Amino acid sequence: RRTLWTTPDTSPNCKMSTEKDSKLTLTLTKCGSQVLGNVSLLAVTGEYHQMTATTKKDVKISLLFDENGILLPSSSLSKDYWNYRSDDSIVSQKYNNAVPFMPNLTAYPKPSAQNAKNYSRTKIISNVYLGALTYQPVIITIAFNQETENGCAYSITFTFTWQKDYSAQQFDVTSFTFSYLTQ
Amino acid sequence: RRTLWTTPDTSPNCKMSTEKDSKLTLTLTKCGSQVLGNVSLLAVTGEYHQMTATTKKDVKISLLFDENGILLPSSSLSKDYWNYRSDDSIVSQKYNNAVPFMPNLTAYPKPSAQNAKNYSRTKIISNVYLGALTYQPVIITIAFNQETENGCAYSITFTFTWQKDYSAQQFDVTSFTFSYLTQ
Amino acid sequence: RRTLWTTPDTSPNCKMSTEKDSKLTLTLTKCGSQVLGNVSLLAVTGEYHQMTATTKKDVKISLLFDENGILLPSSSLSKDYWNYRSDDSIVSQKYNNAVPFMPNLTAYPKPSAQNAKNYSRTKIISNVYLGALTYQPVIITIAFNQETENGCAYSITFTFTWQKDYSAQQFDVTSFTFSYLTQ
Ligand SMILES: N[C@@H](CCC(=O)O)C(=O)O
Ligand SMILES: N[C@@H](CCC(=O)O)C(=O)O
Ligand SMILES: N[C@@H](CCC(=O)O)C(=O)O
Repeated sequence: RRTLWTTPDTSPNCKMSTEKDSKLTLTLTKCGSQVLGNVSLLAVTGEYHQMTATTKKDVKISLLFDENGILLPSSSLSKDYWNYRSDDSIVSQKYNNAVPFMPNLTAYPKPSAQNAKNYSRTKIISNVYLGALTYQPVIITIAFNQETENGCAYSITFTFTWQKDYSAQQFDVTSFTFSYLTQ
Repeated sequence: RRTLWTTPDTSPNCKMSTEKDSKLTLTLTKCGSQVLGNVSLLAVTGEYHQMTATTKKDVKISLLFDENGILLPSSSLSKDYWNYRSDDSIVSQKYNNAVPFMPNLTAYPKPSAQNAKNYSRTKIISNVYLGALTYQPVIITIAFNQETENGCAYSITFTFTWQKDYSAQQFDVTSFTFSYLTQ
Repeated sequence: RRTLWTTPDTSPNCKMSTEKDSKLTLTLTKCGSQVLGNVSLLAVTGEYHQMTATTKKDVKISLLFDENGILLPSSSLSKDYWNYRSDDSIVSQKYNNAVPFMPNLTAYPKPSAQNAKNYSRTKIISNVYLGALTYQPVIITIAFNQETENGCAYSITFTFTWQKDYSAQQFDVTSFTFSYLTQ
């Protein structure tokens, strides 16, 4: 099976501010030596559902994986909601190896004492758009294997950062396509 | 067969202003649960071939599909010009099911009375560049399943929108890569 | 075999200013009628390793290919460092046909006397980010089949161009994903 995903529904699965306040829509499709990824994020409740002038314009969604490529429970994304695809849902077996979906550790090494700043290639940076409004850019930073916490073997994080005042709006962004080299 | 396309030639196939004034180059390659898409647009004749100060800085190219995934004749793209790949041309059979290329209706639901504003994930927004000149951004908005007209089951639309004055120039943009979840 | 790459290590393989001053990380994965590509560039030594106020804010990395799809020795990328994937390295056979990885000559024709300016679809233009810092955009231009020198049959070039003063910094950019139609 060649896709890992959250499912495409809008049932909350993720933490932006508080637990299960948001829907991360994420699909990872294996394409040989790369995964083709597609991501977006919606705030369903809580502060990011109706932002204020003081809301933090920087949200990080962390997916931490063990050595089998299985999501760790300390991730921002709930495990209930994350598995191999089956129709528009997921497979019933909870604990399925997924090393071939993990980001390559040579391309994207964990940070170390060896070399201070890590390679910029460990990140993808671009813009997505809040509310699908062209005048409302939000910077998406995708980082590969740059987390060490909770004993993780691999990581994929999605950070959204912006400068303009989006108060009174619901955080919701356009979809973003990306790829990365696999283990 | 795993690619639907316009063919890569420059024979006009599309309407920007008037019928068959432009070449839409579009390739959809099936990659499991995603299509990998690649698009660009060129004006061959008519107003967008030599824009004026009053030309509309907003062009929408609509591909409408029936429940079989087959292009409807009311689309901006001519059907003559759109089919499964065979060499650098298309297959001879005109009417081939293509549901596995269609955008997923759970990820990208049609608009309804149920929920006012639709999910931003139904769109991709980025920049492409007019004339391949780095100082001439044009915003591309790709939208999935957001059309209802003509009884369509699915839709993919490409809107190009800009602010700067590109008068006297030919509309022609750099290629854009994207993906989406499939039915 | 469905991936051509540089390998994901940081051993210098490329010329920005002087020979083997930099690491081009490039992976081309065949996906039917498209290649899914992923690129980034790091300066390891020389001027781009510690830029000055006079360093040229325009670097072109040229991959030139023969009619078999094999890299020509006059390319910016060293051939030693470029082959079909095998684990995290490359296959031992040096000279492997790769026409199915080459950019389509109908979609991306070489430049000619026939039609002055070439089609903008021959290029992809976007931003990547120096040092993975969101305030440091660098424009990446990918061009397909636009070189004629050294008798090349095909070409893929990566040009990085910028305006801001990045003096004292090491040239290093975030990863960029793209696709193109294949021969
Ligand atoms: N890196 C994979 C093998 C290559 C791949 O599946 O992409 C593994 O370590 O299991
Ligand atoms: N959604 C497809 C099945 C899954 C796929 O082909 O991507 C169908 O409805 O026919
Ligand atoms: N263009 C290929 C055939 C199609 C493909 O492999 O993508 C060739 O000329 O050998």
